[PDB]
Amino acid sequence: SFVEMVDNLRGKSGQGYYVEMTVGSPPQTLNILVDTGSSNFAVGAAPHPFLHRYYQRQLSSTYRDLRKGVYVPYTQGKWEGELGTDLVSIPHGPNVTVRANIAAITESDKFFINGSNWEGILGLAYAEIARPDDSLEPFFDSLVKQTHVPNLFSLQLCGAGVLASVGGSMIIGGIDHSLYTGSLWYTPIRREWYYEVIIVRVEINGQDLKMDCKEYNYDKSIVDSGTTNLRLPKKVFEAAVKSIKAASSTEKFPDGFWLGEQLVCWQTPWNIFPVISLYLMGEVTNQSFRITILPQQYLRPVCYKFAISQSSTGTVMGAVIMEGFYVVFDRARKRIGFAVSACHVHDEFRTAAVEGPFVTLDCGY
Ligand SMILES: N#CCCCOc1ccc(-c2ccc(-c3ccccc3Cl)n2Cc2cccc(N)n2)cc1
Repeated sequence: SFVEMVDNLRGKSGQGYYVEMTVGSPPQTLNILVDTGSSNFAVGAAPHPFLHRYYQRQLSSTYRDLRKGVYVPYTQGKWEGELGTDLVSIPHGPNVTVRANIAAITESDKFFINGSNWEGILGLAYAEIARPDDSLEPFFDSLVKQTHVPNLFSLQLCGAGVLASVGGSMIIGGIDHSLYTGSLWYTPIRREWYYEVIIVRVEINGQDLKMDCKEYNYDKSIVDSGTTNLRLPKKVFEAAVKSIKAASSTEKFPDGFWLGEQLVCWQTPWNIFPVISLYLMGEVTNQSFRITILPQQYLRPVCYKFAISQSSTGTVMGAVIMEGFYVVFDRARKRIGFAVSACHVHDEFRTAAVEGPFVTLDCGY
């Protein structure tokens, strides 16, 4: 039942959302980061200072070694592991068990987060970006292939409303209508590697940034639950900040705040910060729809930090964006739906919105 999947996500603010999963036989309980921005099922499988729990293959009667290694560097650090398969369940997702690939992380540099309370990552994106390569079938592909679970999942990330605790839901195999109000709007998945989408227009408080839309998707825009911030290409970030500074000129903040480095505290003038509208390409060529997020989303609690940051790898619509909405990763129809979340945080003057269509008279990069 979808009812039993509601609120199956937890996390700490800025440290991601995780779902409880079991691996192996007997079931080994682990908390797993729900990550639409990667495609590996990778779980700590060796002691680590930040890990209080980890996957123990030798305890699993159903573990099978793939006698294949996997190495994953990424500037900041890395993770390295040994590939195998084992039985996997999501106790509060579908009532099914799946033999999925597992990267048992045996060593990692700056991968695990201190106090996040998750022990692995569930990469929900496509095989194309899986490590070591696209032959390593991602978890969700195995799930759909092995079970009758419909090729669709939906994320309701609720945020907050010690680091603040966040809740949410991952509904696998369907759409839970009680999770959103109003209309579900779909934007095409441009390509099945990341959950790549097209942003055709953005405005800060109704004011168009007036950029060639290729700038919004340079070199790509993705929907990524494994990123906390709204990340924007340099040129768009600067214009966004400039425009947000202007609209909130009353009250001045250190540029260290706009840089997302330091917090700023009251004991909050929301109305001073503008709403941000992302226009996503519609299923119909020249149509688009906007998702409008409040400062309650792009100012996350710490006291808040500016949760909009610069990117050199294109737009990242992270949790900051997703927390306003019910997001449907309709993989069967290669599209992503956005609807106002039943849980999104808003005051008595503004509210996160999903509105369309908007029509125009080439945005992919
Ligand atoms: N939310 C939030 C905030 C908490 C951040 O939590 C984390 C903790 C760790 C990682 C991570 C380290 C290395 C990889 C990786 C790199 C390449 C291939 C496969 C993988 Cl697994 N990842 C996955 C990854 C990276 C970058 C973006 C996305 N979306 N996912 C990500 C987020």
